[PDB]
Amino acid sequence: NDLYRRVINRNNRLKRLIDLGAPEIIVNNEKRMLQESVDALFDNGRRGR
Amino acid sequence: LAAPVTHIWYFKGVPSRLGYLLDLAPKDLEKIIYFAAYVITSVDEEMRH
Amino acid sequence: ALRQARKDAELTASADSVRAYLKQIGKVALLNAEEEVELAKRIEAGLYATQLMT
Amino acid sequence: VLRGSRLGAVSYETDRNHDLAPRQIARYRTDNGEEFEVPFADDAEIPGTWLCRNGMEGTLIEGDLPEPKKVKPPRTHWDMLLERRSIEELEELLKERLELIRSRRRG
Amino acid sequence: FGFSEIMRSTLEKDNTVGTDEALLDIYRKLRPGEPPTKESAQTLLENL
Repeated sequence: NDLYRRVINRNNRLKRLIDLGAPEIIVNNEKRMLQESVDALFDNGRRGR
Repeated sequence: LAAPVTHIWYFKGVPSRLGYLLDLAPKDLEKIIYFAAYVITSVDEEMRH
Repeated sequence: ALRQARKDAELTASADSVRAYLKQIGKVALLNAEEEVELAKRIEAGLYATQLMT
Repeated sequence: VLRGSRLGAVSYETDRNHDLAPRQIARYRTDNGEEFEVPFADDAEIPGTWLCRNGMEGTLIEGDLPEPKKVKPPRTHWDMLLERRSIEELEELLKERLELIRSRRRG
Repeated sequence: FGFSEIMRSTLEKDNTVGTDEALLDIYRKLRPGEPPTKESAQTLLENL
């Protein structure tokens, strides 16, 4: 539930930033965070801490 | 998802199956999918020539 | 030299997400009060301009 | 000894198949053309819109209801600007910026 | 280390002369990705 909640939290915030029209530094940081949260859901500790 | 995400099983674990299919080194693939470098998806040869 | 040692450290892996973000945001100068006033005036002018245009 | 309950009930009934209440089937359609069937009870009021299996609302397929209206955001950047400026002040700012770009490009 | 042919050989084969150059060579791999500033490179060993 914690891993699924991280995926949902970062996905909803990315939707907010895209419809807010934020700069690409913020949007790319959000996308990289979403990618790392889905990776930690599937296989935790395989890539990184 | 509001942005596409790669599966960790097909990117990371040796041998990198995504790297073998697309012919990219794993170090050059990590930089793309974790937002540290750009990749040229397409080029135009008639207009350039 | 120290130039080349700066640039070779400038393009690296940085496989930690916090460190990558901090390196990315530490590449723009700060602002002073009259510059902030100029930017705010430009924002308001452009916003009224697009409302007027639509 | 630890003893926990996932907070639900288990009933002891015989699952029959014959004497069941009547049902009617509605059909909905989302904004990308998908279609879904929902079994409502026969003595029940069919709603106009339904949240389907894509997670997007679909309108009822029978052309009866003029229901959805505007629920507009009262908070945009233009609204936040307008509550602290005036039209003449913004017009003066716009004309000053226009004169600066005329003096820059044209002069 | 005047008694050691090991130390004389590894002094000759290092191809790096100068304290500032050596501090640069250490700093380039100790904290990779950070630009080498002079005071930070000079105090990295002491504060480590």
